[PDB]
Amino acid sequence: MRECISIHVGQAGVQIGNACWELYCLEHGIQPDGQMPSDKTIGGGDDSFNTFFSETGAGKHVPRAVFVDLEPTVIDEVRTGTYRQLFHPEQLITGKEDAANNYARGHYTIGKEIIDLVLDRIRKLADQCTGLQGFLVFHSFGGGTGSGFTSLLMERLSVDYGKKSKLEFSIYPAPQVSTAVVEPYNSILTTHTTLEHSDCAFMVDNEAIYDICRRNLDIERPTYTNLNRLISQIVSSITASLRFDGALNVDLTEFQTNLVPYPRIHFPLATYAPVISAEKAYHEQLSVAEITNACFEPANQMVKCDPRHGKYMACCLLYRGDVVPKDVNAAIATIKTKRSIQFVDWCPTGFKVGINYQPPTVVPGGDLAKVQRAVCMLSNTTAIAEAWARLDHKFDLMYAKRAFVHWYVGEGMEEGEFSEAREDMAALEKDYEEVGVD
Amino acid sequence: EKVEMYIKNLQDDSPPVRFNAAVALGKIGDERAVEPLIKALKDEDWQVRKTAAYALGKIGDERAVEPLIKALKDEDRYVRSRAALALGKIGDERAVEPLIKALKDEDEYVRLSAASALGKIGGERVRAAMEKLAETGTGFARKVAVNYLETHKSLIS
Amino acid sequence: REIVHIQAGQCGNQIGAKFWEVISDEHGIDPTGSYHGDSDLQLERINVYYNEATGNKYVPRAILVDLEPGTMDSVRSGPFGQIFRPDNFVFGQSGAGNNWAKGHYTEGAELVDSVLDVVRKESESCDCLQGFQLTHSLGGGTGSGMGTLLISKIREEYPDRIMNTFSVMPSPKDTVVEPYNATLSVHQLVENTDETYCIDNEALYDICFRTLTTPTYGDLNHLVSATMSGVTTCLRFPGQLNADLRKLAVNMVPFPRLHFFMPGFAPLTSRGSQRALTVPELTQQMFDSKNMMAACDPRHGRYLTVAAIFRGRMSMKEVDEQMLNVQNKNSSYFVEWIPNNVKTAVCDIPPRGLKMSATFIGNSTAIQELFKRISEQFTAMFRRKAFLHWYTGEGMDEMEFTEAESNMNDLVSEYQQYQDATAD
Amino acid sequence: IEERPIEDYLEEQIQLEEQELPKQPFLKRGEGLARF
Ligand SMILES: Nc1nc2c(ncn2[C@@H]2O[C@H](COP(=O)(O)OP(=O)(O)OP(=O)(O)O)[C@@H](O)[C@H]2O)c(=O)[nH]1
Ligand SMILES: Nc1nc2c(ncn2[C@@H]2O[C@H](COP(=O)(O)OP(=O)(O)O)[C@@H](O)[C@H]2O)c(=O)[nH]1
Ligand SMILES: [Mg+2]
Repeated sequence: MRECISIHVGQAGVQIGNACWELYCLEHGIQPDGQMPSDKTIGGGDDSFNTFFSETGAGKHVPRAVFVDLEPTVIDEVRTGTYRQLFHPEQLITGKEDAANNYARGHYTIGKEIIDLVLDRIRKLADQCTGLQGFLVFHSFGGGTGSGFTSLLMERLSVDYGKKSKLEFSIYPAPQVSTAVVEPYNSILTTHTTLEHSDCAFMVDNEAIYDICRRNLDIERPTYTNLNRLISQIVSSITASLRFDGALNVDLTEFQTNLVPYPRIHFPLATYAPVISAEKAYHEQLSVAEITNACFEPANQMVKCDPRHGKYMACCLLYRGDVVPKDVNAAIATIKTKRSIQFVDWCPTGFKVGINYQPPTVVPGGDLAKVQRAVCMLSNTTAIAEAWARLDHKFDLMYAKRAFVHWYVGEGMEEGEFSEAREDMAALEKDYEEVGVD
Repeated sequence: EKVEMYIKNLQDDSPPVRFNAAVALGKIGDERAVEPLIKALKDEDWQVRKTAAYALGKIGDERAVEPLIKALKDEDRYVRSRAALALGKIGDERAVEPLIKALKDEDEYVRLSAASALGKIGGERVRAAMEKLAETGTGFARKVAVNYLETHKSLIS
Repeated sequence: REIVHIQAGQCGNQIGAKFWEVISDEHGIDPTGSYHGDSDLQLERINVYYNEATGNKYVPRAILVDLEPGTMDSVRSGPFGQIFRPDNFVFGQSGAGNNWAKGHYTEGAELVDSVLDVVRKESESCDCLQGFQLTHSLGGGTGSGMGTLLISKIREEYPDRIMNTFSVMPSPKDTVVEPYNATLSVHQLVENTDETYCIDNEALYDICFRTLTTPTYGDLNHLVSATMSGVTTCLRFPGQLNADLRKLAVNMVPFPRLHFFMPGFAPLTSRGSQRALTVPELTQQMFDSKNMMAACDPRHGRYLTVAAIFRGRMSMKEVDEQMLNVQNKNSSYFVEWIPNNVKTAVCDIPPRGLKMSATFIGNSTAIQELFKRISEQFTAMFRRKAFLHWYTGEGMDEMEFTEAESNMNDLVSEYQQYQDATAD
Repeated sequence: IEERPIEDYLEEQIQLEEQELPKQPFLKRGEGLARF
């Protein structure tokens, strides 16, 4: 009917994609083998999950997912884990040597040896689609494969699948879990070259997730396991609309129509509520009014920034659970009045709303509590330029002395590619400044 | 039996309570929920309506045939397409002409749902209606009639 | 994936043996070669330094080279002597006589052909060879002279592969031409190695009589082996940070010429001692010059990039608080133009005997004090052209000594350039 | 083998050498930059 193919590139890409597929199965009634037995299924008749899962003659539902990594240790856990029989071996692709946190090795030197097999495995998936919508691409910014190989794959998907949408989930770096000093370099390099290829990109700041884990989940020193559990809970809120019957963001096309009025400024900010610790003492379930209000607290955002020093281009609210439309209309009126939210001059001011009545799902045993009703706000604020500026300033500091540049030059990339990418970033900063003027 | 409790919840003031009562009435496919889910097909909320349409396919009562044919005119694409698949499941030849018209819907999912519901109904009304459509009709309806006739031949020719 | 190790010279083989005795105990491999360990964490990354032999036997990926037979007979005798592959012992019966020119062009070029054959044999077994690791002294003949020859031959045959060295820097604290071989070796190191761990002999001696009466070779070697096990923990055990030689260099080397690291280790232990060091106690000692394997003071220079490894069971939150405090209270000695330059790794497995430790690897510009000493010592013997006839007769060029001394002085001039560099 | 034991002497040894007493290509400075 209208399928979506998900692509997971590098460690972060593969690890978050695996946590997402685990939650999808739980949401749809799919077992780790791929079966959907009568007992496990929601008896509502909603078959929209077929956009993410293909079906075999034996009734096995298979994720339309491709996992790529230049090194095998991450994908070998997927091949061995609980979901070893969920994906076909053909969908799990591994190199032998990784990009050593170098954008140039993933894009040029090493990436070029695997790009044609990756496109072949993607074409195999695409062939089973009667009406493919496009792609959801999961990757880090700071790693050499997640940055370098992703931009190479994005460049090629545009050519081989011209009329198809490309949505990203990008892992934005943080010092608490940083593995490389060159991450600002890779982050700025993948942004410049991917910019015209993606239609909508959702940045996941590792620091924002770290803060939410420490503060709402009471996790003292969060590890990737903790982070990916909250990341997947949130990313699944953003993708739900694609996998279930609904009236908002039902296709990849609708994400730009509802969220992206200006193409370069295509980085919406996501705010998820409520994030509750499974270990918390009894509390009354938080109301539509309460969860809607949490959407405007910058502590609940998955990118560290302040929309109160910035303007809006778009705002979507995707509600899940025991959510009464009359209670949502009443709560949005309170936000449109008692809250001082400012839109950019040539965009309508309305807040788009979606309500899926099925109860929210969490992974049994994890850090998160099962809530009665939840919300994900997707908003395109100019405030997100704060996250760009932080990466740009760190890039400027090292590039002022040509520190570590030699690694990139000696791996197929030209020196002028650094300054050209930084120019595109300076132009993007100015674009955000131009749309916010009064 | 929580059937009576779920039937009363179908007329609750809260739309997600009405929805979850329709989902549960489909799992507990009882004849006591046929008139109640037929009424939920006139629900103000499309999500309750589309779930009532599926729940009525599951029960398979002949009583749901005429209100599921009215649901084929519904404003919402999920209500039209789930009503089509419910009528395919009931298999009543009373749905053959409204399902052929649903082949011309602007919604792709509604067209596919109606094409597949006609193939699940079968019989002589569908045989005759496809023979006519594969000669006098065009487009999706024509490919559906041709496909129906090809998959139903007793010989190789 | 695989690291091929090479041990050139008497010091290179002596430290090479102490390295294999320490990592073989850590991985559970007994002196015969069989796995006598207890956890599957010891075998997860065993392929980095060992080859799976017939049965549960594991053979070190090590090649032993020396122009004198004595060290090959001494390596065979003692612990883990019977673990090395018999055919990997390349030993000439002539000798080096402690000359770089003799080891790089005369007796070295005769044996280097047969050494490269053994290198090829182990590299052919490799599924995805990571690079090379060479242990050697810089004041002798075999280690310093034939070592810099082996690096250049391998850099031509395996150009992509990461070259790494554990280079022992000579100190007068008895050979006349010790700074001549050292200045010529460092010249090669600047152009051919990717990571050079400077193991200064002056620092080992100072940390044995001032901190720890007459120190022995094995006493200096005890500090060396405790350093080598720490800097290689990230390669031998499953980890996120600097898990390979290339990922380590991409975080530790900002400028190609500046790949000269300062090792550090806490707590300081003597060879045979009977307190359990805490995380804050480990952190101050990790950045103190009294705990440095190179005789330099980091308060006189700025760190460009740092790598800290904590071993044993401790709070990761307590290491976070201490590593942030050591960088905030001393930010005056950190480079502003290299954001987040300090990377910390924590391994649950502790080193031999101790329950908690901290191994530091710092690329600081304060290392120009070690290279300043070598320039002040080489130009003292070059002031009157002292004993140049011992290296001239071996076939070396006159302008070779002038290029080794000028390239090293350029390295010091580059270290001061990046020390006085304001980000502003 | 763990039992192996440990300025003006250099000045006196230089004077002692004075009483008694095939150009091979070497490495170029800057040649290490060729690998990048
Ligand atoms: N949230 C999260 N971040 C991760 C995870 N793994 C790595 N990262 C982050 O991603 C960045 C490093 O990129 P990786 O995904 O490990 O790299 P890669 O794409 O495999 O690249 P190479 O390993 O160099 O080939 C850093 O900013 C890490 O903090 C993960 O599972 N979750
Ligand atoms: N740490 C350490 N240094 C040593 C040892 N033996 C010699 N050295 C040092 O190595 C240098 C002499 O080089 P050497 O290895 O003996 O000569 P080669 O066999 O010709 O390479 C001097 O700076 C010595 O102090 C040893 O066992 N341990
Ligand atoms: Mg990786």
